[PDB]
Amino acid sequence: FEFKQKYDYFRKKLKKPADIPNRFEMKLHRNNIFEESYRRIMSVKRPDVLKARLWIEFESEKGLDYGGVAREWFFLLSKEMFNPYYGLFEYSATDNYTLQINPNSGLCNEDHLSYFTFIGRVAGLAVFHGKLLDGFFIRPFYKMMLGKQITLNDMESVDSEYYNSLKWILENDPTELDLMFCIDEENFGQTYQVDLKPNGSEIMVTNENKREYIDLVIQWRFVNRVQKQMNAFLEGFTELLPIDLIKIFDENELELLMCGLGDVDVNDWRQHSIYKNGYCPNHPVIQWFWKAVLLMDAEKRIRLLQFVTGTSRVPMNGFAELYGSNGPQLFTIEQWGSPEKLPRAHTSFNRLDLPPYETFEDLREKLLMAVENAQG
Amino acid sequence: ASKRIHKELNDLARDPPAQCSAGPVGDDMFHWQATIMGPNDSPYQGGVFFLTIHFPTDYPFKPPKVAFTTRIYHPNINSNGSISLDILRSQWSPALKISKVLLSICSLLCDPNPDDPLVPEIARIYKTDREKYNRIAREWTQKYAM
Amino acid sequence: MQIFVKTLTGKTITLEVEPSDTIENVKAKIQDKEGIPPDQQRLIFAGKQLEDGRTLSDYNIQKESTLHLVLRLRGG
Repeated sequence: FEFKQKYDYFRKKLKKPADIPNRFEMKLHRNNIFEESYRRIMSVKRPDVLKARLWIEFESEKGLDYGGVAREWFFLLSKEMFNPYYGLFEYSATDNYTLQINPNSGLCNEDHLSYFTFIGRVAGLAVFHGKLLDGFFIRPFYKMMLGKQITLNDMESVDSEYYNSLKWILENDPTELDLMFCIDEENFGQTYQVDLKPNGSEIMVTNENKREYIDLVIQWRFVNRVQKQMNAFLEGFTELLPIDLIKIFDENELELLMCGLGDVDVNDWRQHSIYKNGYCPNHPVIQWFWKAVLLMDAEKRIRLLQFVTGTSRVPMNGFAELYGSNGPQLFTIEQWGSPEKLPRAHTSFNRLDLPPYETFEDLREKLLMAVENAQG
Repeated sequence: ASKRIHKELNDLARDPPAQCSAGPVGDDMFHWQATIMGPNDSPYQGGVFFLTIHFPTDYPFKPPKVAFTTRIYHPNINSNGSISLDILRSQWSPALKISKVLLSICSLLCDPNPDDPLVPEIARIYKTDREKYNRIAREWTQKYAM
Repeated sequence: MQIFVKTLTGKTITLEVEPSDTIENVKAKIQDKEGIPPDQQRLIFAGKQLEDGRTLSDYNIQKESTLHLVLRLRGG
């Protein structure tokens, strides 16, 4: 209810100006969508015109819809903007698939700022027209839009083990860990040390500055090296919508508002899964598993994925490109235990130890349980 | 990160961890290698296993990656040598010293954890047919650990 | 004596116990109302991990004490 309530009130406050075309004229080649889309959207001088209906046609797929090519144009341009290899955004981790601004975006695309506002122009444009962008960001991103402050707490969704280690520094004496006010970076197999503050390389994390240290570490991890960018993204995002008209939503709501839910494509999933120690594609238990998945709804599915892989998200190129601690690792299902035991998982190898269940509902009950009553 | 590693290194030099030695090879200070001797009167008796210890640039906020290079027949250690130890993932703490992670691995060798296994087939054996597990595990020590 | 065992879903399992019962048994009972083997259970009581080698009166778990059913499920 609460979310539904809010959304609607949100939709209405928005207003279509009266001195703009009936629709927005767009026709471009699917194989060069980014640059072309970029030039079009980024030339309009009456940014308001962009509030007109999406009228799109590609000189490739001459599908006479021109309504539905709007749902696609977003799903297609996203795969471009939020591609970890274009250089504008990257993955928070090798196995997290949640995007974040590349601090070194400037040293990749030479005038990247114009591009961020563009991604912003679009980004918001999609919210105005009730569409969704593809891919998700680390909480801090959303929090930056909302005008929230970033803190130690915010890096637990991004990197738990790091969070905890920092939180330890916070509740103990760190003099023995012999830390210095600096970090370590890598590029071309070379590890180079960077200072958090002037001469940090030479300063110890005592028990008097341990707070100020956890500050710089977080400041640097999610804020220092991207404010110019994150700001451009907003310049554009708000050329379509009033930034404060959105503060009514929260971190998770705003997320669901522009990046929807992450409903997992069940097919691409089943197809890129491997079975070990007994199980195989046509095995009885396996046959049920998937029929159990078929039944679950968006939430329960994403959870199931989170319980087994440790991330509720999925790579850009699907389940074929899944990663584990040590690299590429397809979803795995291995036979283990007696029917008594609940199913287990090792988020490091994206594996699921599934005890050989005797009946379908027998499996469904123990699975749906592990999934829900989980993450602790 | 740097100072943290050296210091911890000399701390091994001064009073080392019994049954296990570990230090960097080559110049790199982020890539060590360790040796652990099969706990006495365990099926790994007589053997000597080799391990790699890669320290991430996020140390010690993130745990070091530790793996067995020498084939070993155990319930929580697979063919790649991936070790299913808790203080290596969910339980790591910036305070922990290598000596203590190495020693923890010795522990796991003489007294497995067959209920939170990494290798299912082996777990069931060490649970139902113990002397089997011992016979097998011992033979692997002859082929790969010697 | 009556207590509560809250699962991570918001649900709760009210059971019937006596102050001398060993935590190892609070699970045997939750194991019939939920069917969850004890070795995959963890009852967290106000930030502390209650042992199966103790009793309800050792941690002052009294009438209406709300423990927590934590599923110990990710592997080793």
